[PDB]
Amino acid sequence: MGNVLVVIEQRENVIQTVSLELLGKATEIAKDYDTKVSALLLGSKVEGLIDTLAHYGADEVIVVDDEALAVYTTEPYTKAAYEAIKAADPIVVLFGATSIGRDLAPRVSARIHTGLTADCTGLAVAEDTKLLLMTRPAFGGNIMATIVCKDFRPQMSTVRPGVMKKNEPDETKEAVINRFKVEFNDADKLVQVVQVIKEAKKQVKIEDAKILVSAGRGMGGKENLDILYELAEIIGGEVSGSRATIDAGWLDKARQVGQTGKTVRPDLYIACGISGAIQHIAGMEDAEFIVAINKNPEAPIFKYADVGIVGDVHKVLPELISQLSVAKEKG
Amino acid sequence: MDLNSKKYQMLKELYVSFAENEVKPLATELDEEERFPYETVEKMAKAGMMGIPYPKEYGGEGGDTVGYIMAVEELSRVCGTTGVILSAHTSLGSWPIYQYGNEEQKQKFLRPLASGEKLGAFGLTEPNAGTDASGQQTTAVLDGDEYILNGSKIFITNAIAGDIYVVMAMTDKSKGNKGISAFIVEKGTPGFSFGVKEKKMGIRGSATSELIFEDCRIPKENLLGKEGQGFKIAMSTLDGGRIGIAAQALGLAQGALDETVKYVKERVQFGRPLSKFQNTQFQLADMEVKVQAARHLVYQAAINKDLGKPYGVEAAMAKLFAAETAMEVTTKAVQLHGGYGYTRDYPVERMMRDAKITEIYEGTSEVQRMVISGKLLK
Amino acid sequence: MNIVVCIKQVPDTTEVKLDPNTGTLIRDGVPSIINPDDKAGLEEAIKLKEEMGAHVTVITMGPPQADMALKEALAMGADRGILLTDRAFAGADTWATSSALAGALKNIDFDIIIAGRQAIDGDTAQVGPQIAEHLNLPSITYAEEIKTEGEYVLVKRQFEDCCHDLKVKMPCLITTLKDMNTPRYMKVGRIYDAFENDVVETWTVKDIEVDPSNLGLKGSPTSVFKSFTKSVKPAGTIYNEDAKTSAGIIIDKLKEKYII
Ligand SMILES: Cc1cc2nc3c(=O)[nH]c(=O)nc-3n(C[C@H](O)[C@H](O)[C@H](O)COP(=O)(O)OP(=O)(O)OC[C@H]3O[C@@H](n4cnc5c(N)ncnc54)[C@H](O)[C@@H]3O)c2cc1C
Ligand SMILES: Cc1cc2nc3c(=O)[nH]c(=O)nc-3n(C[C@H](O)[C@H](O)[C@H](O)COP(=O)(O)OP(=O)(O)OC[C@H]3O[C@@H](n4cnc5c(N)ncnc54)[C@H](O)[C@@H]3O)c2cc1C
Ligand SMILES: Cc1cc2nc3c(=O)[nH]c(=O)nc-3n(C[C@H](O)[C@H](O)[C@H](O)COP(=O)(O)OP(=O)(O)OC[C@H]3O[C@@H](n4cnc5c(N)ncnc54)[C@H](O)[C@@H]3O)c2cc1C
Ligand SMILES: CC(C)(COP(=O)(O)OP(=O)(O)OC[C@H]1O[C@@H](n2cnc3c(N)ncnc32)[C@H](O)[C@@H]1OP(=O)(O)O)[C@@H](O)C(=O)NCCC(=O)NCCSS
Ligand SMILES: [Ca+2]
Ligand SMILES: [Ca+2]
Repeated sequence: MGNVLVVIEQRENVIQTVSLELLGKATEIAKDYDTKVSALLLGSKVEGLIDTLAHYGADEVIVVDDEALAVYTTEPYTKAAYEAIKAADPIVVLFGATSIGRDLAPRVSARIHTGLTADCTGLAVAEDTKLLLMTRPAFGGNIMATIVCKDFRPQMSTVRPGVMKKNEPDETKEAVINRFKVEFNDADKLVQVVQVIKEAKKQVKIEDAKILVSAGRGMGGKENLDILYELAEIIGGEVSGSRATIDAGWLDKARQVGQTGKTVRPDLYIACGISGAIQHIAGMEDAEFIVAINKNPEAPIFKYADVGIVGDVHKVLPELISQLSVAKEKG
Repeated sequence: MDLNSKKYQMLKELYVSFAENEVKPLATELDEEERFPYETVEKMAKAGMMGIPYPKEYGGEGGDTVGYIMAVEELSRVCGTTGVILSAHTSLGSWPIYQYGNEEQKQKFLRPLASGEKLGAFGLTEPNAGTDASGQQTTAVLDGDEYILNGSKIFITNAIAGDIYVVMAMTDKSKGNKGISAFIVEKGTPGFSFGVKEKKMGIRGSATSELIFEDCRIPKENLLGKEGQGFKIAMSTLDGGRIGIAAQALGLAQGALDETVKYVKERVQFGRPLSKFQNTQFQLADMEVKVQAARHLVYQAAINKDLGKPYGVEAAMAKLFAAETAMEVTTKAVQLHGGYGYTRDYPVERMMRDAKITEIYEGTSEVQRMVISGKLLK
Repeated sequence: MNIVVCIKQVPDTTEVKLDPNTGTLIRDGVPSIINPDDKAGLEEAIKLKEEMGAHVTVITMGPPQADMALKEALAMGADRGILLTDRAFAGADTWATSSALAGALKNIDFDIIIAGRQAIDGDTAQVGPQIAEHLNLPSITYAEEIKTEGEYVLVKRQFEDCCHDLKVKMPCLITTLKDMNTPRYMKVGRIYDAFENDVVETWTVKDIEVDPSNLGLKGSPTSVFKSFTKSVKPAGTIYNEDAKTSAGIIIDKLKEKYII
C-alpha cells in the first residue's frame, strides 16, 4: 500500500496545533485503509519536535533539516515536500489550511500532477470505492460540496484548523525517523527574505470585525466595559454597543449597531445587557451566531438568540473569562 | 440612442459606488455643520465627474448630458446638496462658456472647470430682480480695455467656494432685456467680494451667498457673447439647468422611496411588518408611479438636448413635475417612518427639507407653468 | 514594464442569503463583480502604471458577460483587455484552470503576473500558485504591499504572526489581498470610450498553448461527488442557571468550532 502523510507546520521551532489535529484524522483515514501514518517535518534545527510527533500518532517521521528551510520561503518548501512525498508514495496527503498551507500545497500538487481540495472541514473514505470523500464549504460558505480525486494519487487536501480532533498524547511510543536529504540550489532560492518583521494584530472596524462583544445599557458604566474589552481580547473580536451606551458617553459612534449606527454580520455576536429594540436588532439580526445575556427572561433579544443565557452580566462575564483563560492556558 | 445600453449601465454602476462610499456617509455631517464638501469635490473631480458632457478638447470627459443627468440623479439619491454643487457647476457655470464663449475663452475658463480643477457658478438673481429677471440693477460699463461692475447678486449657489462666476449685468438700461450682457468673472479680482453664506431650510451643505461688485474692474476680453446678448444667454442657460434640478428632485424622490421600503419591512407593529398593511403598499405604489413618470420626463429632456432637438419646454415639464413629486414623496416618506422619520438620526427628513427648494430655484414651478402654457397657447 | 492581471468575474457571495421560507439560496439580484482580491491586484498594477510607467494588460476566463469585468478594469486604468471563452473549459477544476490561463500567458508579454488570493465563489485560493508553477516562475502570496526597484520586485508577505519583506527578480507571480489598498474609481469618459470604440480582445483555445487533455472536467483531477445547500439555522435554546452558564456558552462555541 501507500501511507497517510501529514505535512507538519512549525513556526520558530514550535509545532502548530492544526498539525497534531491532522495526525488525529490521519490515524483514522489510515486505519480505514489498513496502512500506517507518516509525518513530514520541515525546518532548520527542527530536532526534537520529532519525539512530539511520535507521541501524537506519527509512525514514520520524515525529517529535512536544512538552513534553507530556516525561514519559510515558498520554493525550498515546495521542492522539499515534492521530493519527500514522491518518495514515500502516500495514498493521502494533508496540509493545514494556513497561510503556509494554502500557499505550499497548491504548488506541490501541481508539480506532482494530482488533485487538491482546499479548506476542508470533513474527510472520510467511502465504503464502496474507498475514495477519500473530502467535504469543503464553498460559495462564500453558503454551499457544502464533497469532492473526490478519482484517478490521480496522492489524494491531497488542505484542512481547516480547529475542526479535526487530536490524538491522546502517548509518551511511550517512539516512531521511525527518516532523515531525508534534500539539495537546494540557485533556481530555488530565487525569493530572498530581506526582513522578518513582526507587528501587532491591527485593530479593525466593527463592520469588518469577526467577533463582536456588544455592550448594552445593562453594564451600567464606562469602566464596567473593561471586563468586555478583556473578553474581547481573549476571542479577538471588537466591542460594539447599543445606542444606549454611546449616548451615555461610553463608546464612539463608530461602535453603534443598528438602524442608525452600523449594520454588522459577524460570525459571533454576544449581547451583554441589551434589551433589543428593533432599532438595534435590525442592525445585527443577520449574524451567524448570537449569544445574549440578560437578567430579564422576557427581554425581546432572547427572541433572536441562538443561546439565550439569563443571568447577571457582572457574574457571568468573569466566569466566562475564567473558564476560557484556563481553556487556552491548558490547550 | 437607447438608454439601457451597457455603457450607461456602467456609468450608473460607477455613480452608485461613488455615492454610497464617498457621499452617503457625509450627508448629514454637511447638513448639521452647514458645511461645503470640499473633499467630495476634489474626489469627485478625480473620478472624471465635473465635466461629464463636454468635449475632451476642452478638458471635459467626452460624455453626453444623459450620463451627466444620470450623475445628478444618483448623487441627490443620497445627498441633495452634493447634487446641486455638481448640477450648478456643469449646467449653470460651465455650459454658457461652452456654448457662447469663443476659443480663447473656452481654453482659459472652460478647461479648468471641465477638468474639475476649479468650480463654477452662475449669478443672475438680485434682491429686486428674482422671477422678473430683466429688472437687473447691477451695471457694467466699458472703460478702456476693462469693464467696471457695480452691484449685487443674492442667493448665488457655490458662492465663496467657486472660482469662476458667469454674472449678468445691464450695459444699456434703456433697452430693457435687450440691454443685459454676460461676463466671466474670476474670484480674486479687486472689488469682487462675498456675502455671508445664507441660513436655509435644507440644502445646508451648498454654500449660497451674495456677490458684491464695488468698482469691480474686469478685462473687456471677459465679455461672454455680444453686448446685449446676456438676457438670451441666461435664458437658454436655465433651460439646461432645469434638467439638472429636475433630476435632483428625482434623486431625492427615489432615495426617500428607497429608504421607506427598507424600513417598512424591518419595522413590525401588530405582529406583522408595516409592509403588510394595504395602506402602506398602496402609498408605496402611488409614490413609485410618480417617480417613474418623472424619470421619463427628465431624461426625455436630456435626450432632446444631446440630439440637439429643442429642449426648453421639455425641461420645464420635468422641473415642474419632478419638483412636485419630490415634495409629495419625501413627505409620504417621513410619514411612513412614523416618529422615527421626524428624528434626524434617519435621513428621510433631510430629504424632505432638501426637496422643497426644487420647487423654487432655477425658476419657480409657476415660471414652469408659464413656459408650458405659453408653448401651448401658441 | 509589462504587467498582466488575472481577474475573475464572480457573483458577490457576501450578498447571498438563504430564504427561510423557501430553504434554498436567493437566486437573483446578486450583481456580478470583479472578485475583490483581483480588483485589489488591478489597483496595485495601475498604481505601478502611474509611478513606473508600466503597461497593464488584463485577462479573464469566463462567458461573454465577463466582458463587463474587463470594461470596468479598463475604465479604471488598464490598457488591454482579453476575454478568454471556450466550451472546452466546461467543468474545469483548479488544475485545468491554471493550465488554461497559463497557456494564454505563453502569448501575453509579461514581467509581473498578478492574481488575487481567493475567488469568493469557488473559494480555493489555488489557481494563482498553480499558474505560477505551470509557468515555472517564482511566486509570492498574501501580498500586502508591492514596490519595484529596477529589475526587482519588493513585496511584503502577510502571516498569522509575522510578515516577511521579500525581493524577487522579474519575472514572478504575486497573489494580492482584498485589503492592502483601496481601489480607485473608474473615470467617466474612460467608460464612454471603452464602450464607444472597444479594443477588447476575445481569445478562444486556438489562442493558447496547452495540452487539450488538461482542459475542462475531462482534464480535471479533482471532481465534485455531491454538493448540498446550507442547512437553515435551528431554534435556539434559552437557559437559566449560573457559572454552569458560562459552560453553557463555551460548549456551544466548541460546537461551532472555536476550540482554543
Ligand atoms: C431615532 C432613533 C434611532 C435609534 N437607533 C438606534 C440604533 O441604531 N441602535 C440602538 O441600539 N438603539 C437605537 N435606538 C434606541 C433603541 O430603541 C433602544 O433605546 C436601545 O435598544 C437601548 O439600548 P439597550 O438595549 O442597551 O438598553 P435598554 O433597552 O434600556 O435595555 C437594558 C437591558 O439590560 C438589562 N439589564 C440591566 N442590568 C443588567 C444586568 N446587570 N445583568 C443583566 N441584564 C441587565 C435589562 O433587563 C434590559 O433588558 C434608537 C432610537 C431612536 C428614537
Ligand atoms: C438656496 C438658493 C440658491 C439659489 N441659487 C441661485 C443661483 O445659483 N443662481 C441664481 O441666479 N439664482 C439662484 N437662486 C435664486 C432663485 O432662483 C430664485 O429664488 C427664484 O428665481 C425665485 O425668485 P425670487 O426668490 O425672487 O422669488 P419671487 O420672484 O419673489 O417670487 C416669489 C413667489 O412669487 C411667485 N411669482 C413671482 N412672479 C409671479 C408672476 N408673474 N406670476 C405668478 N406668480 C409669480 C413665484 O412663483 C414665487 O412663488 C437661489 C435661491 C435659493 C433659495
Ligand atoms: C462547489 C465547488 C467546489 C470546488 N472544489 C474544488 C476543489 O476542491 N479543488 C479544485 O481544484 N477545484 C474545485 N472546484 C473548481 C474550481 O472552483 C474552478 O476550477 C475554478 O476555476 C477555480 O477555483 P476558484 O474559482 O476557487 O479560484 P481560486 O483558486 O480561488 O482563484 C485564484 C485566483 O485565480 C485567478 N482566476 C481564477 N479563476 C479565474 C478565471 N476564470 N479567469 C481569470 N482569472 C481567474 C484570480 O486572480 C483568482 O483570485 C470547485 C468548484 C465548485 C463549484
Ligand atoms: C422673460 C421675462 C422676464 C418676460 O419677458 P418675455 O417672457 O420674454 O415676454 P415677450 O417676449 O415680450 O412676449 C412675446 C410675444 O411675441 C408674440 N409673437 C410671436 N411671434 C409673432 C409673430 N410672427 N407676429 C406677431 N407676434 C408674434 C407672441 O404672440 C407673444 O405675445 P403674447 O403676450 O400675446 O403671448 C419673464 O417672462 C420670464 O420668463 N423669466 C424667467 C426667469 C427664470 O427661470 N429665473 C430663475 C433663475 S434662478 S438659478
Ligand atoms: Ca526547482
Ligand atoms: Ca467635523
